[PDB]
Amino acid sequence: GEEAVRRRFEELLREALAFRERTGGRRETLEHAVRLARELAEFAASHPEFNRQEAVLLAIELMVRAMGVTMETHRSGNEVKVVIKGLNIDEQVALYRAVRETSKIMGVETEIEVEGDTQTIVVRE
Amino acid sequence: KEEIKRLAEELKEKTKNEEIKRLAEEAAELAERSDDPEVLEVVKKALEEALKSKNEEKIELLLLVAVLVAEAGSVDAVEEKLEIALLALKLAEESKDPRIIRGALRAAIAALRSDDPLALKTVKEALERARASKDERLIRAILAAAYAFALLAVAGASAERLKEAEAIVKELIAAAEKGASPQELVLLVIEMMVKGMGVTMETHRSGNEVKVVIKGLHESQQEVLLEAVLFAAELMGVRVRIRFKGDTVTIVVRE
Repeated sequence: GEEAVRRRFEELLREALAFRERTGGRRETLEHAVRLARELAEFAASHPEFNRQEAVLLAIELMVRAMGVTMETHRSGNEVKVVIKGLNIDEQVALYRAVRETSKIMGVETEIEVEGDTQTIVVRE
Repeated sequence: KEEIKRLAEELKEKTKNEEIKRLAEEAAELAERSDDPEVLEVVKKALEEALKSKNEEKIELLLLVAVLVAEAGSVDAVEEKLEIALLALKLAEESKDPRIIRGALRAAIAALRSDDPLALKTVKEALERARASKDERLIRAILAAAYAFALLAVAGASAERLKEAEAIVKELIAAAEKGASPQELVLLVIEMMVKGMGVTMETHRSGNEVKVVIKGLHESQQEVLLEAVLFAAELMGVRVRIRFKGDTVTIVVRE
């Protein structure tokens, strides 16, 4: 049940890294990245067995690896807070676009703080 | 001539952007149904320039022109919209500031994608004042207002609410020409977005910074508020801290 979601994450991850080599356009790799985060959330939603929270984290990691930024995951209690550094203005709005959409497909609430190159996302469920 | 078809494919086999690939096919697929010399020449020039550009903003705006002229069949039927695009392209070549070049082209794309004449008029006159003034500090302020106002229009905002947004665009430019600080201009961009969405805001002045609390903003509205403020704050060099909690956006403008 979970092996299906991880296998799909691995296929979208290698597609994200494939488009990362091209860099053909700046916003294009960003719109391609958020679509990949969308396909993962719509896939994990088709397996209700899979953790809805962990799905959002995977889609976030998908975006981080697509844009070539850095990520730190803090797990305390039931909520998970990811800190992403190295974002430009375009990557900031795109990461927010992916988190807001995958949080919905999976039915998860998120708290997002954008400040400079850093976006801090709290995933709770 | 049908050299359009050749110039279109050449971009289509060269592109890495899927939408650019679509517009090039669409522009060539609307031009061969026309015998107007202007249309065949405008699309030819547009596809030629975009074939010789490495800036995705230029390529998209050039292709958006060629599609806009090929569908109408008459250049006179989109001659207004044609002017706004030819002004941003000119301004893009005139400036050396990458934020100005990106701001002029993105505002023209957003204004053309939006179907509102008030946005078209606003962006047009905003580009004319930018090209007239040789002051980069003023040009950035004008573009921060225009590109933001365009994002409201492309978001499908009501014409009754774009009216109240334009009054703040006029106020922002007037304040910028009187040497308003970048923080004051960023606060006015936020004021424009709020009034362009039928929402209220609360301001707090805990020191030399401003805290703005926006309540009742829909998820589709919070994305475009984030995009306009982040772009205006990068144009002005202002540090903003934006927090998304439930239905409340908290922006901290710092100087």
